[PDB]
Amino acid sequence: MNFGSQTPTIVVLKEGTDASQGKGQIISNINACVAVQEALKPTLGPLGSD
Amino acid sequence: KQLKEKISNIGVDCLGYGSNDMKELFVVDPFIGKKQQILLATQLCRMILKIDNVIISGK
Repeated sequence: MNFGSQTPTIVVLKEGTDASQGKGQIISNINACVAVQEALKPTLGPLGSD
Repeated sequence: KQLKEKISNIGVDCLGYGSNDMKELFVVDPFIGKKQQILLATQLCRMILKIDNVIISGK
């Protein structure tokens, strides 16, 4: 009845598509913005650096 | 010497003459040329000092 020896299961998303649940991703997104924020932290002020 | 006397045309004699007074040595420079040495230097170094983050993308 079957076409061959075995039949591997289908991944729902495409192979290599990154996905994650829970509170870890939104913390990573916030930490990503804070990482960009730290570059512009000492630039603020009339006594900042280029 | 320059603190004592007010005459301000005495400098470094490089050719080895016996007198350092430049009235006799025939040397003259422009004011716009000597001014730009200080202006372009002091205005650049403000930019050099402000740099904090230095990112260099390797070719």
